[PDB]
Amino acid sequence: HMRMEFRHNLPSSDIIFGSGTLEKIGEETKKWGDKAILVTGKSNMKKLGFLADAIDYLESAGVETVHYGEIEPNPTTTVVDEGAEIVLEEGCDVVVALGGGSSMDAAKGIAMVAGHSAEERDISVWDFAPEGDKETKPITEKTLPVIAATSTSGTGSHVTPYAVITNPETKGKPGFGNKHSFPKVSIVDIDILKEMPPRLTAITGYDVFSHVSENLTAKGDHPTADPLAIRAIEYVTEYLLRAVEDGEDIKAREKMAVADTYAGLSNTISGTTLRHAMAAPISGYYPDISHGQALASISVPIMEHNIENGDEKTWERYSRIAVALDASKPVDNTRQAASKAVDGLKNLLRSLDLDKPLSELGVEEEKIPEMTEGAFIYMGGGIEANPVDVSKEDVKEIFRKSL
Amino acid sequence: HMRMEFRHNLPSSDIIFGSGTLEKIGEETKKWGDKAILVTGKSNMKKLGFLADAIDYLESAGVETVHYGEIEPNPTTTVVDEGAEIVLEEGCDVVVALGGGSSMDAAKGIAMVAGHSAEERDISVWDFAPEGDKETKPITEKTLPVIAATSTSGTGSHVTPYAVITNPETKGKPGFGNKHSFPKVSIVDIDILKEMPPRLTAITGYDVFSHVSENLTAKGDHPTADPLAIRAIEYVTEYLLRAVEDGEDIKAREKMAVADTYAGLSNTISGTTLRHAMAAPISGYYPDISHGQALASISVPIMEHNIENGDEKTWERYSRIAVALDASKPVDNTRQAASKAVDGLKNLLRSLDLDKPLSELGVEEEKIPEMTEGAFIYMGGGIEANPVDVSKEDVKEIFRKSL
Ligand SMILES: NC(=O)C1=CN([C@@H]2O[C@H](COP(=O)(O)OP(=O)(O)OC[C@H]3O[C@@H](n4cnc5c(N)ncnc54)[C@H](OP(=O)(O)O)[C@@H]3O)[C@@H](O)[C@H]2O)C=CC1
Ligand SMILES: NC(=O)C1=CN([C@@H]2O[C@H](COP(=O)(O)OP(=O)(O)OC[C@H]3O[C@@H](n4cnc5c(N)ncnc54)[C@H](OP(=O)(O)O)[C@@H]3O)[C@@H](O)[C@H]2O)C=CC1
Ligand SMILES: [Mn+2]
Ligand SMILES: [Mn+2]
Repeated sequence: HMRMEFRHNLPSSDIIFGSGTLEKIGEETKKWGDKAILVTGKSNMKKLGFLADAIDYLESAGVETVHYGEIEPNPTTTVVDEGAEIVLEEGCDVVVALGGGSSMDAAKGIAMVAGHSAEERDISVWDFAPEGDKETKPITEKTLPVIAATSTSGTGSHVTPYAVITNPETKGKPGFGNKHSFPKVSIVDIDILKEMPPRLTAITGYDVFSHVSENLTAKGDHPTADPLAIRAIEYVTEYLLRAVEDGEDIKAREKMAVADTYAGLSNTISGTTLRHAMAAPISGYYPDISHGQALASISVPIMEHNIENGDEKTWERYSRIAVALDASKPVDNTRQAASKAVDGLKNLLRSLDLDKPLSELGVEEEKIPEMTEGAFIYMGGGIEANPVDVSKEDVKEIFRKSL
Repeated sequence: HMRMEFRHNLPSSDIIFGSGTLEKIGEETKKWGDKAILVTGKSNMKKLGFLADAIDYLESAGVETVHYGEIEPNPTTTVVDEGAEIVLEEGCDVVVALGGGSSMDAAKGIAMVAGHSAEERDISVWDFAPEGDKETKPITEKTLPVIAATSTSGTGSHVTPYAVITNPETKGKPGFGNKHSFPKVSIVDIDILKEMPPRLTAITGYDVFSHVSENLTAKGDHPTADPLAIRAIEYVTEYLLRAVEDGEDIKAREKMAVADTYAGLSNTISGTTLRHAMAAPISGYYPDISHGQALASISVPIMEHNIENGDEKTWERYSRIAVALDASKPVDNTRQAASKAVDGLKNLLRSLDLDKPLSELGVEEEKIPEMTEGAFIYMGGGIEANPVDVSKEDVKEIFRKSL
């Protein structure tokens, strides 16, 4: 018998879940600081009224608030570093996020820079970012505390340590974070999430499924993540399409928000693999491409490559995914049982209108070698976590099949 | 549709899992202090050699160590308070546990007292303990850091905040703890656990099942605990009897240790209910009765009372328990589907030789009113968490049926 070995690490988590829990954002933020920077996107929280409510709750709690409404999707180093300058200039002592993964990550990045800085700055978020064997800047308890109110049932970021930040000079899109950038308090408000439009619901929903399916197949044992990851896939298969077709189906929104929370906790304990490592350089080189659409367009080839080069332990993991996708009845540990995960995946992608080759997104074949370099330079951990080896030419070939 | 509302709170967790991970206890403990009190029982870790190894690893890591080998099962206030006096007298700055729930809880209690004390003491662990509406002493970050190496696949205590301490003057056996008494590092060593004898394996195994089955039926929503709790029941039904009948079946030991870890995390997020509230005063008044045997002997009547006074949401939870126990195929939300959990429970208890009326343990009918008082004075939270009301006379009647 093969013995089981692992180390589980999960930072403290405080999750306020329900509809109308945006109410709490002020009382909770005051516990951590008197002056917040409020990090958001440019239009939807404002248009939907939740920006005004957050500001109200924060001020009413006695938290003086500076609004930073500049996060565009796929946040950049420049936008983080400029928001950190504001934190230093205004004296903010806590970073509050109201938005999706792009806002929550930008917020964590701002907390990092501003917390480690001198008076005017002298450090960039990129100093914390992996890049080849570059020795990163340690991320320490100096990181400012982060309060995260998510608006998508998409990234898990309200309960992960990670920020995903793009450098436009290199096109890299790495993740980074640890226990000191995990949000102190996490607010999941169904009244905010249920306003996602159908397309956003489907994209962020697929992100949930992508996290947990990679978390389960990542190399080594990780049994504390696995039941959360499995249940999330069951919730995706049962509720995601319900949420897309009726945004006001509240049960379905609640299950996708629980599923998204599972995914963040599961992705903290375990980690993502090749699909994430390759989707980063796609949105890195093509910033108008949504993260989840990038994941979708390369999923089939990657799952097929991992199954073709796998072993019985990895095949059994893919067979549990197939079962959770309703693509099969019995779990088994063979190449063929595992291959049903590809059928269930295709079904999922079709029901969500996410099955698009990279061509239909605007990716061009000439970019392959650059994007392959991107994947190894900036997502080396995910390549290492993948259950089967890949060479630089494996990844080139995978990109071409996804075109 | 009934909206979903909850707050999830889980302290930081660091779990080192494998066989031979006792190796790590010194390096890990040194991160938190230079001088440990090592809290253990009186004979088995010593006899089995693990006491000598721990001391070796601690000293070899440069952690000067004072051994406190005085924890008897069902630890008392007196034993905690005397161990705290040693911590103060010797200057210890970190508390290390090597043992079962009794040692781990005693350790947490010692960390509490010694951390909040003046020079010689002036405070008892009982000051932190619930007791009616007595205003407890707040448990704060002054609590000393705790390193927990468990030796039973039984209590979850290596990953809960709680200490369960008996006051022999009152016979109360409450639990108490929060984020500041959650172990900083948790070591699960299969080489230690696989030495549990058959009877201890079965008793502590039933404790795992008791935690997660109450965690799942506790009042309100708690979806982040539920998948861990479910998987634990699946592991109990599939491996516990294997572990009892062959202590050297390592796969089975590993699954019960994962199940026990699930239970601790699940019991931190959610909570136990009436079965635990009533089993406390049994071991409180009869300290030679094992916690898990006490739980076993009152389970059938309690499950029947909760099912008889339940609703469809609680019935559905019991039906999932029945399915996880292999007592039934389809989950359903009726009184009858739920009642199959009682059949699966009876099967479990019989396969483990735990189905004994309280009489066969030495409990006497004359004690009922005292034990009922015990349950409300000292386990009020669990009564409140139970999915159906109970009066003081409900609990008296339940005790009599279990006799
Ligand atoms: N663990 C981590 O740190 C992870 C990070 N990521 C990263 O997360 C980002 C995720 O972005 P994601 O959350 O998917 O979406 P984004 O945060 O990037 O932006 C979402 C878009 O949808 C709009 N929007 C957001 N919420 C709502 C809503 N409730 N109703 C209407 N419109 C809304 C936003 O409006 P506006 O423009 O007004 O904000 C914005 O235009 C990516 O950069 C990805 O790399 C992905 C996975 C995990
Ligand atoms: N979250 C919490 O804080 C919880 C706490 N509890 C409490 O936990 C305690 C649990 O006790 P539990 O862990 O069940 O058992 P105990 O720690 O009470 O003692 C176990 C007995 O078995 C012996 N022993 C322990 N490990 C081994 C081993 N690996 N091989 C051989 N002998 C062994 C001990 O030897 P020795 O005498 O040498 O130590 C002792 O005699 C109870 O007081 C209960 O109330 C219960 C559930 C949850
Ligand atoms: Mn993702
Ligand atoms: Mn118990």
